[PDB]
Amino acid sequence: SKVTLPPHYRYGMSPPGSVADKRKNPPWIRRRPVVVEPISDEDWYLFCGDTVEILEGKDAGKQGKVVQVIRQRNWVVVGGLNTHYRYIGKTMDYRGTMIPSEAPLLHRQVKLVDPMDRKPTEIEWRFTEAGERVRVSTRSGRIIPKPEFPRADGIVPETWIDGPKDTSVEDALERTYVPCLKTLQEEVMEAMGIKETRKYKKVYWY
Amino acid sequence: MPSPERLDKVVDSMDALDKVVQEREDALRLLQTGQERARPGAWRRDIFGRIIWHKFKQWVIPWHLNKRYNRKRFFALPYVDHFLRLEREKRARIKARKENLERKKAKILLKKF
Amino acid sequence: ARNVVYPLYRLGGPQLRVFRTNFFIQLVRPGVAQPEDTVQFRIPMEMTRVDLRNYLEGIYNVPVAAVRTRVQHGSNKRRDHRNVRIKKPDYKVAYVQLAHGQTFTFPDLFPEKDESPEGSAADDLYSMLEEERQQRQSSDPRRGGVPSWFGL
Amino acid sequence: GADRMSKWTSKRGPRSFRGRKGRGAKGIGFLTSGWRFVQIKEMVPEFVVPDLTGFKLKPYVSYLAPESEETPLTAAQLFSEAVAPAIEKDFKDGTFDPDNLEKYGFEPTQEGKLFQLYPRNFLR
Amino acid sequence: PLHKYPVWLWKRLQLREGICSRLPGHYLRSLEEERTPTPVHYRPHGAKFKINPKNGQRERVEDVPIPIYFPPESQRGLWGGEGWILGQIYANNDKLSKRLKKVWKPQLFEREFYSEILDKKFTVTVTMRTLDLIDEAYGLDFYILKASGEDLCSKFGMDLKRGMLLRLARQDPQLHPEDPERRAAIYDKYKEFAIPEEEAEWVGLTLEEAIEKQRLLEEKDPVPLFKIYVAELIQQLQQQALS
Amino acid sequence: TEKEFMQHARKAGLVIPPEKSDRSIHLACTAGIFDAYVPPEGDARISSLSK
RNA sequence: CCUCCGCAUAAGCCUGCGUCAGAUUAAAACACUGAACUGACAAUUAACAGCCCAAUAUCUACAAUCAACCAACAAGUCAUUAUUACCCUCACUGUCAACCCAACACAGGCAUGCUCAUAAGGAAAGGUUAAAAAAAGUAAAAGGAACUCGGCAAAUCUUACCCC
RNA sequence: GCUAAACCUAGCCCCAAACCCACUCCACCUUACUACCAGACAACCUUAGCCAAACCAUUUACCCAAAUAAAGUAUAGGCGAUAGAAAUUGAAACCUGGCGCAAUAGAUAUAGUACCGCAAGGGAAAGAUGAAAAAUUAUAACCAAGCAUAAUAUAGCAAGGACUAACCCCUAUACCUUCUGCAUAAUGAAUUAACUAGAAAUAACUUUGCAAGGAGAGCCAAAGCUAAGACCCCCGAAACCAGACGAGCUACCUAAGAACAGCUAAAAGAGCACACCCGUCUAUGUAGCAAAAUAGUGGGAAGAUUUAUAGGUAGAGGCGACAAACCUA
Ligand SMILES: [Mg+2]
Ligand SMILES: [Mg+2]
Ligand SMILES: [Mg+2]
Ligand SMILES: [Mg+2]
Ligand SMILES: [Mg+2]
Ligand SMILES: [Mg+2]
Ligand SMILES: [Mg+2]
Ligand SMILES: [Mg+2]
Ligand SMILES: [Mg+2]
Ligand SMILES: [Mg+2]
Ligand SMILES: [Mg+2]
Ligand SMILES: [Mg+2]
Ligand SMILES: [Mg+2]
Ligand SMILES: [Mg+2]
Ligand SMILES: [Mg+2]
Ligand SMILES: [Mg+2]
Ligand SMILES: [Mg+2]
Ligand SMILES: [Mg+2]
Ligand SMILES: [Mg+2]
Ligand SMILES: [Mg+2]
Ligand SMILES: [Mg+2]
Ligand SMILES: [Mg+2]
Ligand SMILES: [Mg+2]
Ligand SMILES: [Mg+2]
Repeated sequence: SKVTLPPHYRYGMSPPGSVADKRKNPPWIRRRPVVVEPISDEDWYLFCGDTVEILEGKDAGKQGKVVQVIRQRNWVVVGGLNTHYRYIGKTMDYRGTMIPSEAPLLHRQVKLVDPMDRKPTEIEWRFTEAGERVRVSTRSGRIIPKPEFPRADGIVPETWIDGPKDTSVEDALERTYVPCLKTLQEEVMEAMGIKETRKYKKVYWY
Repeated sequence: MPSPERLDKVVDSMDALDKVVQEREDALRLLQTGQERARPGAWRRDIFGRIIWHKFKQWVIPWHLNKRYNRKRFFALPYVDHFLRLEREKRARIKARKENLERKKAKILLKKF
Repeated sequence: ARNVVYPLYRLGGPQLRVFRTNFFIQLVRPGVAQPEDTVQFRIPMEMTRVDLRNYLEGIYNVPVAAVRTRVQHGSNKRRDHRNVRIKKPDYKVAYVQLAHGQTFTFPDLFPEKDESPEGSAADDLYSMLEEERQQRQSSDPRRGGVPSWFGL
Repeated sequence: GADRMSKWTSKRGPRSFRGRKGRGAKGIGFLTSGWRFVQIKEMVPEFVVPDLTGFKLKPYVSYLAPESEETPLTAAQLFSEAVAPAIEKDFKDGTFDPDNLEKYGFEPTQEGKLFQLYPRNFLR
Repeated sequence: PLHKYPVWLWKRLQLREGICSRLPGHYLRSLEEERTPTPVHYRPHGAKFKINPKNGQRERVEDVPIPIYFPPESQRGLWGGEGWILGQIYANNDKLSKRLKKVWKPQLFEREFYSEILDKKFTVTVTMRTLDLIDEAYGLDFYILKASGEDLCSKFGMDLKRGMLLRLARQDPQLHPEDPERRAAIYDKYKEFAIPEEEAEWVGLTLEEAIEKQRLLEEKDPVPLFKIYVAELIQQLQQQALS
Repeated sequence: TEKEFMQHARKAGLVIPPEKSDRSIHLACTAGIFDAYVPPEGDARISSLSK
């Protein structure tokens, strides 16, 4: 759950909590770290779910969507575009089923595209005076909303069903606390009918 | 395990409940007595010359006649100043080397990018 | 409760009562042979016999007759990569017994592997893999080594 | 040589060391002159377990519960919520006296009642 | 790396920190004064320039002190400006022999005095120079009150000085009623000093004792926040009502 | 006098994408064919225009 | 076949030949798989020895050695009284092992009880031939220390003389 | 081509600036990592020593207040190897790097980890493909010391002259050094890769610049003054002091315990003899089982005997039934 990562750990697509990650770089090799661009959290404009465009590569000028983002090394993948070829099932007597695998790209090679004309355009962070903070274009002045992407919880609230050990909503938001000058221990003692006649004598503290 | 996240969920729920009840107890103590941290104590210097927070153990007999509490010394004595100075110099070297590392990293970032 | 300073009791003071306890018992299945009345638990290092009796008779309300506990010392021989011993966390197992002569066994939480729902992001890949395995494994030793793709 | 990196448990000393070490168990009594233990019933932690019959609250919350902002519960909020209305009520009429404040919950000392806050007489 | 302040300024830094900075100004000045004592074990030079023989050229001469040792018996009793000299002495007063070590010890005479300001007799192992200074100062109280802290070289002397200063400042009844003329004459005899009360309590105290006294004066149990809260509440309601 | 051999790897591709992850695989084909076409038996005999 | 051994107590790191998968590589002086291993499963529950004793004043010279004759000298290993107060009671440490100290799985060393050989426990030999040399064991036609500075392993069983 | 060779980053040293920090709950002075009970005694002290003067007994910068000239001047000094001021003009606040390096270098450090002793303490190598290891692909190979591919073929410090061809023909006594004389049978060496050993003043030499003046205050000068270049090794002992540690093996002492079959028992610091304490001799090995072993021939074995537990006596000393014996091989 909470494992301490090495100070110079290499992020290679696979999450740190996996068998392939422990097989790749086990805690014994301290290879050369890869210095990445020091990008802050407020300037990160591209998210996960919006459409992007590959600048250059084996298939430049093509569109696609992002399914996973990496903030440690600025690695982003495209939904089945700049991909190669490998094999999934591999044994000692038979192997096949060639399934393409995506390749990560950098932020300098990925530009956000506006859905109005489907053209590459640099997007800046212009703080709106209404209250929220969205993304505003530069040469076009257009606004690009945040793409709706499912959270990591793996469950949507539009069809959630309360189980046996799941409470409702009308009881969790019921105002039942009464502010007073009584401790919880004495309150739960006097509420159950527990009484006490003797007191506590004098004691020192040193 | 079928669902290991339920354990962590219950753990964080109980931790939040403990934090809430501790905050309530601290607020009530400040409204009544007005002193933070229900564990009493004072800043005392040990033999090693380290400024630590000594916690009271709550005894029965007082301290002016106890046999085991009187054997617990609380004075620096002029022979630990050199060790404290050496520890300060070591920590200063650590901080200077950390600052040098940060400056080298900044220079590498400005040179490559 | 554990990791909590207990108040010093004076001769004639009030009853020491705890509300929100900080104990976590674990019902572990016995490894060796045990009778039908002896139940094995696992209490933390800061728990005695009367405390376990009160914890079992206050919450679960289980009639406990006798409690016999002992300390278990974890292993300490496993070496890492830099030649260093790995210390395992210790625990204290219990051996409580029922009072009214009742019986208790340890059921299994596992023999129920009858699950086959709709799988699109997991079962589809396995179905494609098994279909490819069934369609590809068709070698012919009479060919010698020529590929079976050219229809000529 | 013997071990040094390992901690001092209760399986290292001879016959004269097994006993006074222990595993940090809380004592509930003392000894006498006949190798006996005098257990006091007022020293064992008594677990107070309330009834759970008519209690309609599950340990897990539903996902349909709306979220809200988080803020610490300081002493000023509790004061302004509890003592402020009573003080305003007794002052708006004409009977407030700054000499006595024991009728609002304030205690000048902690040696009067049982459950003291600063010395903490209760366990947990 | 290097340090910002020298090694002989850390005491001043700690005094200017926080807990040691709340001390009064007169006490800090008396502690940082540091004045050389009077020559005891060596005859000081007359003028700053001395004409040495063999050559008719003037040269500047200086009187250096003698590193003497102060045992706790000196701090307990009332000694003069002497003590233990841990020096070295040659054989037959010649440098072409053997350099031996010799430690001189002062003479101790267990006598008995009588202080007029305190009206109580004390048994002090007095020496000879102290008796000579007492006879020259015309009494013991004058010798205690006139000599500064760098002349007593003892804690009992500073304690007696502080006690006499407090007795002369507070105007507390020394003896007893039914005869105030004696107390009036005693107070009039010692009138050329009269150190105020706020400055006489910090005379002769060490650093640790001064820190302890400052902590005891600045103790103050934490006032409950309920009083401050109700005070702010009543102030706010008065401000919103009177307007 | 206390060294062993490292390099512990396997030559087999197991399952690891869908084991606790939020990124699926965007394929570009399928397994086999949808329905097997059945040519006529007299295809070689009637290889002309029509009949 | 040996038992000049073993079982317990005392001292000692505490999990160190139970199961499962790997046994492709890695430590067995070679193999099976396991006293020179990786991860998971849990052993040992006290009644055994400890964890000890409310004070004020006072009291305790005729040993042990079957202790009954006798006999001593190194003159000795064990005990209570009056008063005050105290009727809550069974908590804690370990119960595994083929194990310790000597760099080791070493022909070295370790305190007491038990049958002084038994109901404890183990194998001098991997196979092939009988080279020379060396070490450990039985005896030999005649002499029994005649070889060696000296009775130097050895078995018979051995008296007298001198110095210290 | 196997063994195996290179792939840069944790950062490492000193400057300028800045003064740098220490409780989330529990445990930490007794057997620290221990919740709970009745003598409160615990610091205030010339450091020494090595070396040098060819020994050494006086002496020998180290002393913690910013530069320099005075000045290494008066002075102190077995008046000698050396040490060394003062009086005096004076001393321009603020700026983020390496004509240093990249794992045998640079802190020892990924670390004060393993390991050694009861103890203080000593204390070492580590990590290399790649944009995509969620690309287990097919390549990039080629160089040192060791090997097969591909053993020897008579003769000779391994070498030279040579011819149509390796030998066959002739000549020829390895390397640095203390030494007159060394391959000598004197010293060192198995190779490869990394590392390791001439650092500097007064007085001298040469070349610019200025000049009876030179020189960025101070110093020199009857052709001088300033600046630059040029120059003087490494490793290897027994000894002494200061601050801390050891009687768990061994010497002695203290308190409570245990051990000794059987026979003759003359009453015994009696005898033979089990277990036990020590080891006079033979044989085996001296990189062995063992940095002190294996059987008997051995002495004692009711006491000047042995042993389990706990404490004390430590170097200008402890102890000693006196071996200069022992004080953790
Ligand atoms: Mg057992
Ligand atoms: Mg050995
Ligand atoms: Mg058997
Ligand atoms: Mg053989
Ligand atoms: Mg014969
Ligand atoms: Mg002969
Ligand atoms: Mg013989
Ligand atoms: Mg010399
Ligand atoms: Mg000057
Ligand atoms: Mg290094
Ligand atoms: Mg190193
Ligand atoms: Mg080669
Ligand atoms: Mg020839
Ligand atoms: Mg050479
Ligand atoms: Mg030589
Ligand atoms: Mg010669
Ligand atoms: Mg030679
Ligand atoms: Mg020679
Ligand atoms: Mg040689
Ligand atoms: Mg001893
Ligand atoms: Mg002896
Ligand atoms: Mg005898
Ligand atoms: Mg005998
Ligand atoms: Mg002799």
